[PDB]
Amino acid sequence: NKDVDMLCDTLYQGGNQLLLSDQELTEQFHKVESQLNKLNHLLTDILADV
Amino acid sequence: PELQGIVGDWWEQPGQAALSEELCQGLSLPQWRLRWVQAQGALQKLCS
Repeated sequence: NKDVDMLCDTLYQGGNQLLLSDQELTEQFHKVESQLNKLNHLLTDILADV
Repeated sequence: PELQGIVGDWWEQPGQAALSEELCQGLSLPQWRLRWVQAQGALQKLCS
């Protein structure tokens, strides 16, 4: 029962939804993607101006 | 923003803002450009 308990606690990590991916690594991927999208928007604006 | 400045530089200032009337005393480059605008406007009016 203890084995089941900390296995569930380790896999859930405080979220009701399962967390297969590393959560802070996942939001790191998300912020990298968002900042890359902002840089791409600036770059495409510069491409349109050029 | 550095690339935006580089984009602006070529578009409107290719060494144009680096001149005066004392350097090259005869006539300065804005005066040459104004004379060109007047003459080319006269030519465009005559052509049309």
